[PDB]
Amino acid sequence: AAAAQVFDVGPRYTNLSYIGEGAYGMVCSAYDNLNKVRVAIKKISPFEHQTYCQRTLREIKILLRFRHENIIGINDIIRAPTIEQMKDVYIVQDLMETDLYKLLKTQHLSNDHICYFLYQILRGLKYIHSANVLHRDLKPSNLLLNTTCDLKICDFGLARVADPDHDHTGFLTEYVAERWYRAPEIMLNSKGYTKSIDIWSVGCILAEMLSNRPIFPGKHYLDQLNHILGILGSPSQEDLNCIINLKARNYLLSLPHKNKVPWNRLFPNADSKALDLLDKMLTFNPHKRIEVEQALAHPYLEQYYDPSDEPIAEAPFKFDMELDDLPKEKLKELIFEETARFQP
Ligand SMILES: Nc1ncnc2c1ncn2[C@@H]1O[C@H](COP(=O)(O)OP(=O)(O)NP(=O)(O)O)[C@@H](O)[C@H]1O
Repeated sequence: AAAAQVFDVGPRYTNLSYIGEGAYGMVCSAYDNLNKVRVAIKKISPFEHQTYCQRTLREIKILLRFRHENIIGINDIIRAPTIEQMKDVYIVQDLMETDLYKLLKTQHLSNDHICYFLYQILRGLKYIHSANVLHRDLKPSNLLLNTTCDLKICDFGLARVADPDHDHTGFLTEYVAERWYRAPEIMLNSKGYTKSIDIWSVGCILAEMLSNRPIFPGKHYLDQLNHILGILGSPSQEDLNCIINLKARNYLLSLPHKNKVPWNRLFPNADSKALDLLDKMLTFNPHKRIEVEQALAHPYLEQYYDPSDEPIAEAPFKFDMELDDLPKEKLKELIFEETARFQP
């Protein structure tokens, strides 16, 4: 077994090079001795933990169903031929040279790159939302790029089927997705079961592409709201009237008045069309927040916008995957069945 621990991707995939740690394993580039191209392989070792099996199954089911230029595909899956022998799963993907997080740490983006990246993020997100799926973890590290600036959305581990009828919850309800890209309603009254939570995350990414730093870098759950409201200012009476939960409403009413900080103050060299779209994506009230199809049609993106070339999903997910309380053993059996089509 080739080692890097065991990275047992058989004879086909050779010349392994450690390109990071992952969720439930490590990631390597490798030479595909068949297709004579380098590839990424993610070793996943999740069968110990019911949570790890849930995220692994959800991610495999979604990425096998999706087919889109701006969403990472699965080219291959390597696992043992029997459930008993299966400890690790290896997911083979196109090799991408970098990610937007690594890029923002090191590179000034031109207005043309910001425009093109945002276009490709929304084009992929249109397809995801069209499939009745919410990503729920959009952040720079989950946007891969290659040397010609092609962008692919990855990491569907926290993705869910949209369920707006069941989105409402209490104040300060605990959440999983990265704090800095969390929509204000998450801290207030939302489980994050609506498409508007992804649009908030995209708006945070846009702001981060304009400055190379996170726009709302909260140090904890409730500091996150301090940050958002320091820029958007105090929510309007109308926007408060949409929050019926007394704990969330009275919290907001307890805060001192703050006027909006205008985007042109924060980003004085930004394209004014970019700031108009940013404003529409970072709307406090999720009911007023721009939707993915309206974002694509915004004047900022007019050099790229072509809805005939922005495909939607053939086969939407109609109901959620009832993985909530399956024994890890049933989830290992579902992962086994979902990966069967790659077996010789
Ligand atoms: N197809 C790919 N090509 C190249 N690098 C990749 C690829 N997929 C993931 N990576 C790298 O592996 C890590 C990201 O893994 P990803 O598939 O986004 O899931 P994750 O569980 O979010 N991983 P991470 O948070 O980075 O530890 C980062 O080091 C990426 O830059």
